[PDB]
Amino acid sequence: ISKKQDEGVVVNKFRPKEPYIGRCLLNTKITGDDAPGETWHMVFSTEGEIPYREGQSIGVIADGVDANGKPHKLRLYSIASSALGDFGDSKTVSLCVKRLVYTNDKGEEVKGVCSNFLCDLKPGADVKITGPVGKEMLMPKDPNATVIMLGTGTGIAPFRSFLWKMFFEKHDDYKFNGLAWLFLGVPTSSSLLYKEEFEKMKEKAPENFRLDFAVSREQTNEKGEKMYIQTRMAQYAEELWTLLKKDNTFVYMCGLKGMEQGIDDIMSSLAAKEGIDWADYKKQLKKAEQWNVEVY
Ligand SMILES: Cc1cc2nc3c(=O)[nH]c(=O)nc-3n(C[C@H](O)[C@H](O)[C@@H](O)COP(=O)(O)OP(=O)(O)OC[C@H]3O[C@@H](n4cnc5c(N)ncnc54)[C@H](O)[C@@H]3O)c2cc1C
Repeated sequence: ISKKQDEGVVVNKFRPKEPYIGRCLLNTKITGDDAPGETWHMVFSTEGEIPYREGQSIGVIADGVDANGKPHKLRLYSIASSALGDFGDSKTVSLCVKRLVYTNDKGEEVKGVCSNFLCDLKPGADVKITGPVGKEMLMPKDPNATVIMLGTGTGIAPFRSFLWKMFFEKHDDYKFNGLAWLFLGVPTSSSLLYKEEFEKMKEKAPENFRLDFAVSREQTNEKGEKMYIQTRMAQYAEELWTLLKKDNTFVYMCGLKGMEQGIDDIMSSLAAKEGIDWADYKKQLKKAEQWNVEVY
């Protein structure tokens, strides 16, 4: 249950009326040109003014007006940097933004206003920021907890955040000796966000970090089925169910809305064999702070 690291957690220090105005320090495409879409990694200056914590989001207000002549509402984006930031100086915030450009199939092509606003940012530009937002995805207090992270696409953001503190940073007050298991689902290799970082974490802490990739369009299971996050989880169902019934096991899930049912499908088959209903069981896990979901 380790009731998350919520001690002194600040929520909405900046609101839409008077947001923080940060500056884009860097903006780089991190997907290969052949990927089904582009995701960019960006760093904003905060001057230390945004007291965020791992697992939180910040709101961004795009420039311009909507079709009604009214300023754009804020869209939330999960912070991909740890509290210390990519520069390790506590003065920046980083985002992992997927450019939304869709025609669905054919017809009128429309671009998501805020995501496109973000991905086109140039170093030196100002950006209206609000927050921090969120308490659901805060890390567990227990440094020996079993943390299972299930993410898709940009859902990797808060988990990169967790792992920097866990394996790239040194905190006297936080020395993680538990099990961190990351499951990331993407369509192509060119879409494996921060792969190089995660493999570097694997070298450093081989006994504490377990990394499993699921590339749907390049991997299949024995039966010839595409490797979606849940089909990868399925090859560890036995272990995941065992771990799932321990008091210091927390599962975090972040990414696209679709991913949830797929995971529910797998969990149900496992729960049924052991003679318990997954809906009831999941309810209890949520209540015990051990099943935390942030899907959009
Ligand atoms: C807690 C939280 C965390 C988030 N973290 C991230 C993150 O880390 N990275 C990230 O990139 N995004 C993240 N998001 C999503 C983000 O907030 C956005 O919704 C976003 O970037 C799209 O906002 P937008 O302003 O581009 O465009 P809008 O101008 O708001 O476009 C929105 C519309 O796109 C539509 N849409 C998309 N595809 C189609 C389609 N084929 N047909 C019809 N409608 C379609 C829906 O109508 C939707 O309402 C997060 C959201 C939440 C709630």
